[PDB]
Amino acid sequence: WGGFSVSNPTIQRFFALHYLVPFIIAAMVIMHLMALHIHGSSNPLGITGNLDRIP
Amino acid sequence: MAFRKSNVYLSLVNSYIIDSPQPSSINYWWNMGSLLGLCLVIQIVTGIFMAMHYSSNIELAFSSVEHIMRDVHNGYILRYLHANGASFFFMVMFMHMAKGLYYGSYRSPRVTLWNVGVIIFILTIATAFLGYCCVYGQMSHWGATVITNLFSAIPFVGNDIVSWLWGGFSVSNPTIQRFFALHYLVPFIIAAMVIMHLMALHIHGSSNPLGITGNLDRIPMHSYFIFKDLVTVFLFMLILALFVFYSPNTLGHPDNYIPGNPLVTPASIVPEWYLLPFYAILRSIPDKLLGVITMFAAILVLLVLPFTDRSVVRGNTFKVLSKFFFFIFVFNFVLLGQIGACHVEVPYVLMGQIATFIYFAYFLIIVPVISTIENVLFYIGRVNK
Amino acid sequence: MTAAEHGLHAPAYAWSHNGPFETFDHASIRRGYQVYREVCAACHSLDRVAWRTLVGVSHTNEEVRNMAEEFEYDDEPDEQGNPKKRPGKLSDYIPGPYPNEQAARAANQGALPPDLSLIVKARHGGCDYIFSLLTGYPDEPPAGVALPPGSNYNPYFPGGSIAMARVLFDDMVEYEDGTPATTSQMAKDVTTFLNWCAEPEHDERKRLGLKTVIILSSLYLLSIWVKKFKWAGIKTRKFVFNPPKPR
Amino acid sequence: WRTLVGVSHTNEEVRNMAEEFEYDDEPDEQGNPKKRPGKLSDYIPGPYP
Amino acid sequence: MLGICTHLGCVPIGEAGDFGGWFCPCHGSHYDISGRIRKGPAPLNLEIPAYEFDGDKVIVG
Amino acid sequence: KVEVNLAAIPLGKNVVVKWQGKPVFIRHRTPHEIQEANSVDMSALKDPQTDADRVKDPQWLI
Amino acid sequence: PQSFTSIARIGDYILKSPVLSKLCVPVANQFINLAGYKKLGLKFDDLIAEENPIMQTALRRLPEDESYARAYRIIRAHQTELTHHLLPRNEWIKAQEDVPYLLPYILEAEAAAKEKDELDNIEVSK
Amino acid sequence: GPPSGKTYMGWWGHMGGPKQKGITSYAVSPYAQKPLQGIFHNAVFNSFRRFKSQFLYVLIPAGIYWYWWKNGNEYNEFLYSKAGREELERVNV
Amino acid sequence: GPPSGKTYMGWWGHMGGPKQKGITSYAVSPYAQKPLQGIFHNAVFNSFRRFKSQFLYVLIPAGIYWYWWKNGNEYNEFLYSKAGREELERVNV
Amino acid sequence: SFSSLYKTFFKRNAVFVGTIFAGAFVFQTVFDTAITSWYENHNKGKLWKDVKARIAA
Ligand code: HEC
Ligand code: HEM
Ligand code: HEM
Ligand SMILES: COc1c(O)c(C)c(C/C=C(/C)CC/C=C(\C)CC/C=C(\C)CC/C=C(\C)CC/C=C(\C)CCC=C(C)C)c(O)c1OC
Ligand code: FES
Repeated sequence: WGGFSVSNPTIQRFFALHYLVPFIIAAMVIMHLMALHIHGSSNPLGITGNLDRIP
Repeated sequence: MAFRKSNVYLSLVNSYIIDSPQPSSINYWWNMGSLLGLCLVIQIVTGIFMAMHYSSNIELAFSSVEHIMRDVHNGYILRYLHANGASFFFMVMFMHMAKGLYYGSYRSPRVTLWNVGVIIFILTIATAFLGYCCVYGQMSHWGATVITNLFSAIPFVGNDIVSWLWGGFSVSNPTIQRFFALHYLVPFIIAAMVIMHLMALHIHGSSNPLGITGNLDRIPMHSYFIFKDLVTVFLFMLILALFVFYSPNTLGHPDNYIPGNPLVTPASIVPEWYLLPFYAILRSIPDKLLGVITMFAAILVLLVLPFTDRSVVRGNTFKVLSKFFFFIFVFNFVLLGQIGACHVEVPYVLMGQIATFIYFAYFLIIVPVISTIENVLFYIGRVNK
Repeated sequence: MTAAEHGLHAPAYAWSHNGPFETFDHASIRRGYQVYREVCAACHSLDRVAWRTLVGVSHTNEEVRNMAEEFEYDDEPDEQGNPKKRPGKLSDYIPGPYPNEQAARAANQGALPPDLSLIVKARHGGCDYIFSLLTGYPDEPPAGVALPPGSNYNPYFPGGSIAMARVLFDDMVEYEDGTPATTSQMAKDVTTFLNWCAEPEHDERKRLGLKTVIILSSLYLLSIWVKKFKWAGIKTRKFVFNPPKPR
Repeated sequence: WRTLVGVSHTNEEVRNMAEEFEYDDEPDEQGNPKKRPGKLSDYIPGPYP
Repeated sequence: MLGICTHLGCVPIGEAGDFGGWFCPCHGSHYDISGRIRKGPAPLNLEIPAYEFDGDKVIVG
Repeated sequence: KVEVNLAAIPLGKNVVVKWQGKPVFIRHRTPHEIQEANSVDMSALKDPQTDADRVKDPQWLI
Repeated sequence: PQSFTSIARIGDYILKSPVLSKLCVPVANQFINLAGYKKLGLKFDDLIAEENPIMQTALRRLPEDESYARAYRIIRAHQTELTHHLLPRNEWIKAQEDVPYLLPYILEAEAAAKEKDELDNIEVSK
Repeated sequence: GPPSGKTYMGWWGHMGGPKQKGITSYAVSPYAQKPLQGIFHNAVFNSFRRFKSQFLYVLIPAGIYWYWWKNGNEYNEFLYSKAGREELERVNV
Repeated sequence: GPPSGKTYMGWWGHMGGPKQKGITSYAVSPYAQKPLQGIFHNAVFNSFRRFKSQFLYVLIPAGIYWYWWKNGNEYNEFLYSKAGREELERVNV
Repeated sequence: SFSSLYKTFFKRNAVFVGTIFAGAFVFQTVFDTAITSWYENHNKGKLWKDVKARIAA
């Protein structure tokens, strides 16, 4: 809280954090895409897709 | 294989700071890059914790900084760390760029790495300017007035760009809230362009003080340069702690403790010390349009270097004339800053015009002419013809 | 520019808080507040200093309670919405002599007396400039200068002419501790007090810098030994060349 | 007041409406409080202080 | 007219010195009612703002 | 902490003030209503709470 | 970036003029002595930047025994610089040993590259 | 992943230098050595050698730009003094 | 750079599937074809085929939870009216 | 013995790390107390506590 209840210290620090977390999200999306690029995506048939691929 | 090489995330750590093959001959001048990484982390963390107590309204900006010093616990430590840390940021960066100028690190195989560094230099200058304006003292308000008024010299569209930048008719409340939002964002662009800086270095690796190939003798990064970087890391915080706890206002200006007033000119107006050399170049041209263009040229001429060096040897280690004229440029840079903090007087006007000429003549005249002469001296000094 | 419009440079005095191991003289801080209240407070403000910050530095908790209760502060309106007033408390700020800036310029021949909460940090010279300005009024202006009416002469002020007149005269304040109050003694005490107003963290900052430098200097020495130990094999390494036979 | 012009009233009509109220002005040269009639840049005043 | 010295910016003191003009105490130059600087390194004359008339009155803008 | 005195409140009216971000009540007490609070139900309806700790100033209940 | 063909053209003209060979060479010998690469166990031909396609063919065509020796001198200099010392005075490269061993392999590779460029821009006199 | 272009550095085992033959190397464990060997000797004699070889390339440019600065400071001070009023009008005007 | 661990996808030319033999494929250029061909026929007959085979897996769960919601909503309206005030006492307390 | 010293504190990393943490806890409290004591003694007669008791005489 920064005090005894929800007050001026709380609102001012919540805006500083609302600015920061989106840039952390952008960093975890890259880690998300890096782990996908290992084996590639899946398909609705649930079987291997190595026999037919398109760019 | 080892888990540090097979994992998707650990393999990026292993390939960059653990198993990276480094030349065995690199000296302590190759330690400034790791220091710049610690400076960027220090500025981001102290800025975020200070931003929880800051207000960007033009009627509350100055008082919110005074609130941080007095009321916030350990708040003066954060503020003096952030203000002095930015001064040490430019100290290391100036030495980092002069190392590569001395050792020919801009040459052919690594032109892309050099070009990305110039972009980081431009962004860092903008970030420091925007944060200085957020204090809203007497030197930050009047410094912002002169800097943003130079865009009005652009033909046709010049006057409209200033109004769009100000958000009004002068430096007012819309400008100050504009600059704090940009001061939060630009450091994250720098962090993303630093990763592109390391990607372009990994293709060919680092250079060495001798200027020749380093593929014959390499040692891993971990436990050899991890502990050599730790030596300058501890020395870096020792000098910073001296300036933070025993002399926190030696690198500043006393006029920035007077709240911003648009009705009283603060006598001489100067920027921070690390922008002073470029401030003197702008004032040396008796023309607003031409003088403004020359100021960004001084950063863009660094891209001409890989093509005006006509030498077949990389670096200045074994070059007699190139070593002498290198320090002429270095001390010419220091004299330019002194003129930037001086008044417009009889001797100082011509001193800054000649020193401006030497700055540009070094890249375009001195380096091409000197490098061709030394090539012949190396040849005729050993061939029996 | 000329040295007249630059202003004479203040000399260097041996302040008791000068030095890496030195703190403020808290007896001069206590004496300096009395000079401010009886001489300075008629025309200057200290609006960045709260009453509570004086407790434990130069006054007791009960003393500051009686000091603040002599001023009237605005209160919340009553049940019918009419305005009210109340005596001060420890959480308030030291009030100024004027309601607005137009009132201040009207009482000072159109000149504005600046606030004195950061004046030590806002001038080139610090404590040496405030002391020299308060004790540097000559009885006569140098032969040749032409002062505008309503302005005084002081060599330490940039330009020469200053809108503030001499205000410190011998034996104008009666200190409680029996110290002879002279022009130099009062100018020295009020400057120490104003320095504490600008930097109230001075005492605790210097104590933290001693711990930081001692710890950081040990680490720098320890890391040199560790680096040389890990590099011992590479530093002492030998190479021999024996040319191979042609094949 | 300026937001009613061109929506429900004329410029010359809104000016008359605003001039029937009183707003705090800048203090005079002696520092006393002053009053002035309203302008288009003012906001619609309420009944209670 | 604008109350700024035409050289580097200053403040005009009200009706003091010269031909009943005003005073630029930044360096020691004065003014006149015509707004014509009589001494100093001023390159040009004082600038006037744009304005209109309420018949006989004066506005700023 | 708040510092409000009790020498400016009459007898027989509620006063509600805000402290620490939450409101509180205060009002002068009456002769027999507090004695009724002594005679009020002990523990047969909701809460086994005595009037010993609820009020420490028999003329103000906050 | 200045080609060795151009360097040799200027140098050979100087070395055949009796007046020009009298003042330039004495100051060129002092320039080489002050450069100080011989005190690390190096010849000048070991300092040429090798990350261009022209110098990659020259090092490929260098005879095998000369290539083994060059690798030792380069490794020796890196170890000497690592200690911030110099080589003992008896291990310094002498003037009669500082010969341009790689120069003929560079001038020949450069001549072949120049002829290729002139043949991609050929114009038959029709 | 696709292949990349041609660079001038490799990795361990395929670094990309010339073939090495005939060079032998010897080393001793750091646990069996004295890390601080010769620090006092190097701090004086090695330090003097390093300084004596480079101090002429730094001091001469520094002294040229310091003599220039001091000569320009004294001239400005003389110009704005009572004895320099005859020169200030003939230069700055 | 060093090589990484073994994965289950490769790249063009070494994708890592089984060896293929005896399969021929034919295709025609889109510039000589008719896009939108058969959309009207597919918009009614193909859509009915797809809807019929899946609508029972979606609608039966949807109808079960919707009946539960309406029944529990109607009971709440009964307890908070005059008709069901007696039951509200027992069920609540 | 030097063999027993290695076997107790330097053979297992868990004991080595735990010893560093327990030595940092003791150093933390002792270092602070010894610093204020020297700092206060170097400025005797200038502290509020000193002047408060003097005027209490
Ligand atoms: C009692 C001790 C006292 C101190 C200490 C003090 N004042 Fe001032 N003071 C002024 C005015 C007016 C100025 C502005 C001078 C100017 O701008 O030319 C000023 C300026 C100052 C300055 C700024 C100096 C500078 O360089 O700008 C300081 C510091 C200061 N006063 C401190 C009216 C007063 C008056 C009313 C007569 C009194 C009393 C007075 N001042 C008493 C004091
Ligand atoms: C935040 C800013 C920067 C960071 C974090 C950074 C980081 C690094 C690091 C870690 C290295 C390798 C280690 C080293 O050589 O010391 C490096 C090398 C290099 N940097 Fe930077 N750098 C920055 C800015 C710049 C700038 C402004 C320039 C030039 C204008 C630049 C040009 C170079 C060059 C040329 C190299 C290679 C030099 C060599 O290896 O010989 N960098 N950088
Ligand atoms: C490379 C990164 C940064 C640099 C170089 C930088 C630079 C500066 C500078 C020079 C100042 C002027 C301070 C003074 O003169 O006292 C300043 C102020 C400030 N900066 Fe930064 N900054 C950086 C990052 C950030 C970030 C990321 C934030 C917030 C998330 C931030 C928040 C602030 C704030 C709130 C101030 C207010 C003035 C003060 O506290 O001193 N900074 N900055
Ligand atoms: C020695 O080897 C190295 C090396 O190790 C490193 C790191 C670098 C540096 C390289 C980089 C790419 C720099 C890395 C850093 C960045 C790109 C930017 C750093 C980013 C940040 C510091 C952002 C982190 C911010 C936060 C965690 C916000 C803090 C706020 C908090 C925790 C709020 C409190 C929480 C709550 C819930 C109230 C080198 O250059 C290098 O030499 C090769
Ligand atoms: S600024 Fe007024 S005369 Fe120059």
